[PDB]
Amino acid sequence: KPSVMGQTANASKNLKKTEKSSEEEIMNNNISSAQIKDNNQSTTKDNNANKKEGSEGKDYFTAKDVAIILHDLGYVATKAEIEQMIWEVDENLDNKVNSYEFNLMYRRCRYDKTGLEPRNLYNLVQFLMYL
Repeated sequence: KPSVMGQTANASKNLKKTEKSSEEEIMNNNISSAQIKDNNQSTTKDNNANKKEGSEGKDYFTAKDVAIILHDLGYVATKAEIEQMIWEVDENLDNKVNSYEFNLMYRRCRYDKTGLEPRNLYNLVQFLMYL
């Protein structure tokens, strides 16, 4: 169920955000929230993220690796759109994806109030942790 799952999470979010709107229809901040967000045994996520994405292993992650992972997943690698998947969460330096940036994104998207932040890149992290 490789593509249909990225479609599930998508459609669930599409309904979730409609209900989030319904809620209002009826009736150092970054780090201070990061530290408290989920601190589960993320050695699974770290070892898995390096095992599936981190090839060279120097705190650096590009679009070529995500493109080849997408193609290996039997997915139709859109030639240039994967750049947006790399970019949507890049906040310090455009074309800089650090392991610390994985921590920040993973964590802000894992434990938060609403979500909606990208809803579209860490779905792949959810997939790799899923299988």
